[PDB]
Amino acid sequence: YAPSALVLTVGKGVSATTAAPERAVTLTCAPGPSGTHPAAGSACADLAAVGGDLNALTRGEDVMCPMVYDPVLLTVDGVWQGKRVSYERVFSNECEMNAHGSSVFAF
Amino acid sequence: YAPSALVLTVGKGVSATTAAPERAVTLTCAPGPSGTHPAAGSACADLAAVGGDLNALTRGEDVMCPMVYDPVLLTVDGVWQGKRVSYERVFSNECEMNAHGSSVFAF
Amino acid sequence: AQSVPYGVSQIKAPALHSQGYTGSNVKVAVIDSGIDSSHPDLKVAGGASMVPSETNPFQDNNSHGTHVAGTVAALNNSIGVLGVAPSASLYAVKVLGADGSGQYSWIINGIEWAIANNMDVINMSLGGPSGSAALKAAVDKAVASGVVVVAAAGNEGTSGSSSTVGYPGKYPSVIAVGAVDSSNQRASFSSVGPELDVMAPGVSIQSTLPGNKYGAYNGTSMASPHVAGAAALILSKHPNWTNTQVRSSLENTTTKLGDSFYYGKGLINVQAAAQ
Amino acid sequence: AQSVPYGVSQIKAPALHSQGYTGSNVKVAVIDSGIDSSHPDLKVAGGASMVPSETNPFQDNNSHGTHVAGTVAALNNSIGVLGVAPSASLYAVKVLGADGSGQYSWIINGIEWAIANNMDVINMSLGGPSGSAALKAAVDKAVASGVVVVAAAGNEGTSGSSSTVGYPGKYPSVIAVGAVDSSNQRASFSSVGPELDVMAPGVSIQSTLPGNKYGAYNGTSMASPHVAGAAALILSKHPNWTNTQVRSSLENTTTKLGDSFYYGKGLINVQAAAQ
Ligand SMILES: [Ca+2]
Ligand SMILES: [Ca+2]
Ligand SMILES: [Ca+2]
Ligand SMILES: [Ca+2]
Repeated sequence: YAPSALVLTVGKGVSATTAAPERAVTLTCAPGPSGTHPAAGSACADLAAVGGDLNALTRGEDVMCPMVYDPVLLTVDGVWQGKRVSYERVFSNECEMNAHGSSVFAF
Repeated sequence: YAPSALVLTVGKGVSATTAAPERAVTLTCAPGPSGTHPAAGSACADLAAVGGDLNALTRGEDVMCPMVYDPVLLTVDGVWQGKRVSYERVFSNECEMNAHGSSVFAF
Repeated sequence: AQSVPYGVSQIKAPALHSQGYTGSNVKVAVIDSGIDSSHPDLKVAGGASMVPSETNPFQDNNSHGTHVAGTVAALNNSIGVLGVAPSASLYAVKVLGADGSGQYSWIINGIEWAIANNMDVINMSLGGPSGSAALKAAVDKAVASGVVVVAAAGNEGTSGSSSTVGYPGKYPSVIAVGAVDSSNQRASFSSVGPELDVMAPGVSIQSTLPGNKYGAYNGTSMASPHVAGAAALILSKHPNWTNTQVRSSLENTTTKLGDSFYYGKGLINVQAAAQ
Repeated sequence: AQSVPYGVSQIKAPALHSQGYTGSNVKVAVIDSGIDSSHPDLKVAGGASMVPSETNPFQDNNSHGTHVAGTVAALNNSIGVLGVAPSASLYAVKVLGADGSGQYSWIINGIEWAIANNMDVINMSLGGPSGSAALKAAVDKAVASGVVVVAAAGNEGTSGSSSTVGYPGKYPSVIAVGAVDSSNQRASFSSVGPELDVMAPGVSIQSTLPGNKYGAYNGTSMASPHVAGAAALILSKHPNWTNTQVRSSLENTTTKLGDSFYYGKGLINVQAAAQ
């Protein structure tokens, strides 16, 4: 039984709050992949891959983003395989945020 | 549109981790009350009440718990009405944890 | 082999046992989660359940009540542990459910069963931070009826200089019990306040668990049954001392410890109480 | 009333405009999210889309490409803003989707459209941290064909003492452009590395937005079109200088700023470039 529950938020800014959270989803990989993720199944899959390790989620290689500087803060909170997680990362703009997971940030 | 997404965990211990998370649920009050809560509708309702304010969730008045000391750590992470939340509280034992919300910790 | 939990020794129960005082013919109601009557080191006389959805007082789905019961009366034999009053007659008055939770009216009804079945001693290892008139009335009635009522003080540690004693422990008619360790040091979790009466061992207290098991628990819960068992020994030595007289004895012959807001009158010493 | 963005001034475009050099008859492809041809302060000549699911190059659902386009060529009239090369012929080569994302092969195809339609200048305010052989081949082909290729350096700020210039900006055949503010200070976000060529204004750059709007953006994206517009003015003064000659001019007449890992050769000065 996987204790697995995450909450992802995104807002414009460079720190947790000085960055109002404009969007927020929840992801559950255990038992089955569910939640509020226009891409539950996949994110879980992405995590499965790297094994819950934010920081080991390769960008694109295949995608270009506009070179606008409009930073986005992403926060991840919860547990993966019953190990607590609290990740936070600022991306240059949102396109950069989306070229990161495959699906996790497929939001 | 309410940015509303929470993750609740519970584990035995007195701090965040030195306290392995044994159970974890996700709660979404917006748009509609959903998630992995054997009591989604209600928790939302509880929060609605106190307006997302953990710390203003009255105990029981009507319930007794055994006087065993076996502490439980509860963590809450996410956003309520697009305001970030990261709550954490140790209860004496689990019965005490459950006499607290009505439904939030109805887990 | 039978082992003797440190806490039974600390309060000097074994001195009384050797003089032939074991709690014989004293009726103790353990108001709690039930008692597993099938444990080899327990002998349960009767009881009843007030939990509507769990009607068998001898099935303890929480395990709490079984532990408490063993501190009062685990049998004197060659196995397990040894209770404070190993010959007491033990009644299971079940008022807490599998999850340990119980409604106030269940508790009250438990107390009313106990009064009407002529219990001599009540143990309530339970609590809540709010009091109620019916709860008060019930505890007071028990004491008017001649019952020694014992309860644990609560596990809310210290809080400024306000009382953290819960109900029913807070009511003057009740003996409210805090927890010490083997070193006579107040456990960190033990509630404090002007309502605390006495202290007993409450830290890693070995006792019976359901399924022929044994294990150690912490809490003012574990402390309480030591005083209840202590009341049973005194009654067994002096069967027509009143509840007022038993209480007085327990309270006046304590081993003074720290200041009374933290330690009440101190550590009970049943050998001293029994005179 | 028409206002002149500070950045157009900083690079000395207005000096050339007064001498009658406005970019006239120069073909600039803005390889980007499309250009809103319906903006009053823009005049779009043609273009095409390589985004399979968004086939109209003149509908900018992201707004980025429209902003970029206005820095190159917002019209010289009495409304809005003013571009670096207000008479240049502007081509919308759409290769980024509504969300700003584009596949490498879309980009490449955009570049190939640009070569075959005889564009004089390409602007690519886009990037990615990985390079590719086909991408390299495409940019190199453009430069072999006589096209001035300009790109923004990237918005990954500094990182130890490693290069943070992305692709295509990283390729030697490309002019890679960093961002300065009105004070000639490198913006914090501007990429650094030995591959950076020149600097241009990249901080709160006023320009056209879709829906007859105007607004200010930040990024090496905003810097790039200043150099592309600068290449168009030079071609308009000297129509048979080669791309090698335009580049050289831009690079040798810069206003030296800090160290070249942070600032490349420095701030372009189109009046100085045009001789
Ligand atoms: Ca025994
Ligand atoms: Ca009291
Ligand atoms: Ca204009
Ligand atoms: Ca370069």
